[PDB]
Amino acid sequence: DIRILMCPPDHYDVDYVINPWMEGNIHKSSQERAVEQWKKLHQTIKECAIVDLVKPAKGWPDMVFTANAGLVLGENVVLSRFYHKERQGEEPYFKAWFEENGFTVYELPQDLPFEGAGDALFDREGRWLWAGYGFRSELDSHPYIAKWLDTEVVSLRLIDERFYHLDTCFCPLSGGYLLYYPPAFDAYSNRVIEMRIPPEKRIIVEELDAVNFACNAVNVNDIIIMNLVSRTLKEKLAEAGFKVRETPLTEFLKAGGAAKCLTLRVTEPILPDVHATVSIESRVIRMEGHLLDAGILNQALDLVVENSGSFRVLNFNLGVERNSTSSAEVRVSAPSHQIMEEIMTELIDLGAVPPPQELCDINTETVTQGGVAPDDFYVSTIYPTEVRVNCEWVQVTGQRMDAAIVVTSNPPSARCVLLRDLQVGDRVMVGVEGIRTIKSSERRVELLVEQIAWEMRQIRDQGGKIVVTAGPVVIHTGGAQHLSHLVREGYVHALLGGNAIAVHDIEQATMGTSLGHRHHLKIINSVRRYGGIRQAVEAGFISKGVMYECVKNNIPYCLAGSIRDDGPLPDTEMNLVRAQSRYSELIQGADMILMLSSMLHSIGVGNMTPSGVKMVCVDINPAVVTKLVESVGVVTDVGLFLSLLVRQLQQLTRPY
Amino acid sequence: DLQVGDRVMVGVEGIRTIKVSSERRVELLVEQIAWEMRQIRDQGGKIVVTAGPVVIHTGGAQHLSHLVREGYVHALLGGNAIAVHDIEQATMGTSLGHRHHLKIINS
Repeated sequence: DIRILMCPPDHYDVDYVINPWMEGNIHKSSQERAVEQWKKLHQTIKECAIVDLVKPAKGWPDMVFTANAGLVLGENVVLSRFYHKERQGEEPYFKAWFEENGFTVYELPQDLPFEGAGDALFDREGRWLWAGYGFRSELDSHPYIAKWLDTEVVSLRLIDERFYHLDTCFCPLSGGYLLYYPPAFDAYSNRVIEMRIPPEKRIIVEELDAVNFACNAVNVNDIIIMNLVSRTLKEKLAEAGFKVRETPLTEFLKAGGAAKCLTLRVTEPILPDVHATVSIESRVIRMEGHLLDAGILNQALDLVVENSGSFRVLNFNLGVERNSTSSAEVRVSAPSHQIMEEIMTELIDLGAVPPPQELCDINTETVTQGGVAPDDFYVSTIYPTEVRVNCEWVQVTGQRMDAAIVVTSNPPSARCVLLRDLQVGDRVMVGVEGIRTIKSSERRVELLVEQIAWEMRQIRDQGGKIVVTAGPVVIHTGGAQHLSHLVREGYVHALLGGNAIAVHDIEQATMGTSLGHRHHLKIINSVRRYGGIRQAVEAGFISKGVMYECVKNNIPYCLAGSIRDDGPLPDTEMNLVRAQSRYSELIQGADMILMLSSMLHSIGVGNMTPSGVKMVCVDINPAVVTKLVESVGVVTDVGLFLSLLVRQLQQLTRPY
Repeated sequence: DLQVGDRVMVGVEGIRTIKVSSERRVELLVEQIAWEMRQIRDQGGKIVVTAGPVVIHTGGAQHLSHLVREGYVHALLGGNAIAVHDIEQATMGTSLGHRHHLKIINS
């Protein structure tokens, strides 16, 4: 006994803009064709199951889509709470029928939307219930369902506005089969779908099938009725024990709905073994970041949703004055236990768990494999972080992004450590609990140059670290003299570069011409003969240039090797672990980093730098200027940048 | 177009408003745009196309021609250049040296 509930198009029209299928189809449906198609489908489904009808109401044309009435399981129905107001008025008529037919009707909070069997489809075996969220259904409603229906709820995120309902891209079929369209779900939901359904049991549809609502199909044991099938789709369906019976429903598509949308199965099977649990995790967080202006909450909520989570802003308190920051508490939910981990790590950069009870200390794990952190280890960010050790806050030392946080217990410290450096028995932070943080080329470059020059003079006068990362482009663009001048006047306290910039600087210094390729080897050979850059300067072969000024004024430099190196200068470090160590050494205590046209180097040095340092990244690309107010990017030629910088620094340090 | 004696709204009072990618991502954007176009075409919707000679230079004459043929284009906004280049590609199978242009124009 399979019973299906339907509703005739006695008052069917199109008057909404509820979904992308309706835009442009207002009052553009002929009820004659609609009635003919509804009668055809009603008879076809009557051939396979018992079809109960409900009387429609005038003023509610979208009542024909009975799948949105609610989800029914074993005399229990969760009445729908529609997202838009245009279909909330039909909820009473549906509730009336459900109560009139002996169902234990449950209603969801008025603020918590759920659109029924259109967004909740049971697996045909009855083991669990797929439930979709994202457009019309809320993730925060999925635990309620599980609690009220005593079944498991597996959550799926819809990402395409065309398929805003689960039953438009998802159809559990008998035999444990799943007919679905993967592009309608995010990466995590597809991973879940594959985890639960074996590959032999998945019927993926091509895009052409999906756009004609192939997945919006009703299946009684072996027969499957749908709107329209591909020869390929029909043949693959025939490969399984299912026999396709097609019927036209084009008139209803003008309101975004097919055969499954016009039906609701009231005889749903109940398994006793499953009883009632759902995987969703929920947490409350508070954000005290003063950025109430400037939009901190918007990035928080976009991160939550884009990472397959949901949110509801609970309390918003605005201050009494421009001095009192506005702060708020937010509930964040996630379909997977540790998708919450990703959301929470991304959030940690701005706010911490609420004070009264949600504050835990940090969890750590011991290192069993040499140089391998245990999985789920917390990944450090650029921003300064504090860890809760022995109920006390410990500042993390050597803050770096893409590292592990290693904690020492008897002296309670926490430091950033690379994966390779991890020694056995080290305690690495794990999870997210207990961590907190604290706070078209450019036309008129010369304004940025004025700001940068003043900042450089300020940080130089007080003794502050300035590091310059250089590439051969500095030489190619006529910037040798300007960078050398910067080195003379104490504006360069460390130099990070490679083989190429050194050989080009020395070539322009000796022979005047930089960048036909033979001069490179002549210069490299000479410098190798002297045994290094310092020796070649002290002998008198290198009289001018950036490297000359670095050796003369005793400025430390590090030349990292490259696979492109045509000849290693004796100084060029060809072991890159040593080079990375030396880079971190020379970067330490820096206040500004001038990055001059080494893209490969600039990303690595930034990966080595903490957030507090101001990063000046100059290039014409201009996409390599996209580094992200604590960092400045400039879109010009690096030689021009250096010339303007030296001029402005003169106008600043030359009142003589 | 202002005619003498017209009463023109002034100030701010009383006015209110009821109001290079990889080919992989390009094909997704194209899927979305194509679906929107099919929807607008299947109703009495108007699609207007503004074209430049770049349509011809990149081998797109045939595709735009197909769009016009299959009823997806209800108006064309362009200039002299796109027309002369389209007609040149139709007549001689090439486009853009300058000589062939004028002969076409003269014809």
